[PDB]
Amino acid sequence: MNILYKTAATSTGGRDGRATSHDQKLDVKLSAPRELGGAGAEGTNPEQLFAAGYSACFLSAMKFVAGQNKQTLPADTTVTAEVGIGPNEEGGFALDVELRVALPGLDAAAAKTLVDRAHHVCPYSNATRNNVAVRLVVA
Amino acid sequence: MNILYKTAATSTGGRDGRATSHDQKLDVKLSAPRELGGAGAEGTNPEQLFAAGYSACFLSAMKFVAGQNKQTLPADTTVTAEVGIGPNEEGGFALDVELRVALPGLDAAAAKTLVDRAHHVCPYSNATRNNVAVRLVVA
Repeated sequence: MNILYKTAATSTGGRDGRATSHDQKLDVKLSAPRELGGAGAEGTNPEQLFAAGYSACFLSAMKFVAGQNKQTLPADTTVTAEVGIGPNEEGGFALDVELRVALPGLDAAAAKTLVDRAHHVCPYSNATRNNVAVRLVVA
Repeated sequence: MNILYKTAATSTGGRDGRATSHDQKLDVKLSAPRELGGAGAEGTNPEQLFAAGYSACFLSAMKFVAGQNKQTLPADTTVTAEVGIGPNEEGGFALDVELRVALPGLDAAAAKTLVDRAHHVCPYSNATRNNVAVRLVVA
């Protein structure tokens, strides 16, 4: 294919994990705290990292979507991904993430449908709703 | 559900994007490839963010797996997530991500099956491969 934009990232096994956009765009380390059986550090939690990233990504995704939908979204809009981890009857762990969408000037009744469609057309969103346990909660 | 541990990460659509793990675990501003259709900022690309976070998360997962499989994995290991984006035949944006699994003391031939089965039993979503075009490249 014709790759317009490409970037390589390198992620090392630091204390629990390390992540660096190798072209010097990103450089940090993450680690699940020893609360439920983690590693032992105060870095960033894994699913928390995906949540934060994805949520932030959702704004950029909608930044584009609005551009093709001929609509304009406020800059003051925010999305808060609240993630929880608990055991499942399968005997393993299970992720439950409530994606809390705050779009200013927007009604909840309308937000239900706007978030739904936005979370339907954008990548990740499909996989994270129909496949994964993300509870879409509109502000 | 019966959550054991729950965290929260908020993300505004600031300039191009913003992401802040509300527990003060993370606080940065990011940016989609404005080169193609973003908003304009000098931050981290969503594609890379997920890729790197996933790579690091995979190392954390493998760490825990080793912990329940009573085995130990070399701390010298690294995973390089190389993400690219280009216009697909469909007329949209397609992500091609070469996920490079560099595990020391391990062959390519063996790594092939190990990474295969590993990504099988614990990916992140079925759509993380079936929806997202990933090249599993073992190092």
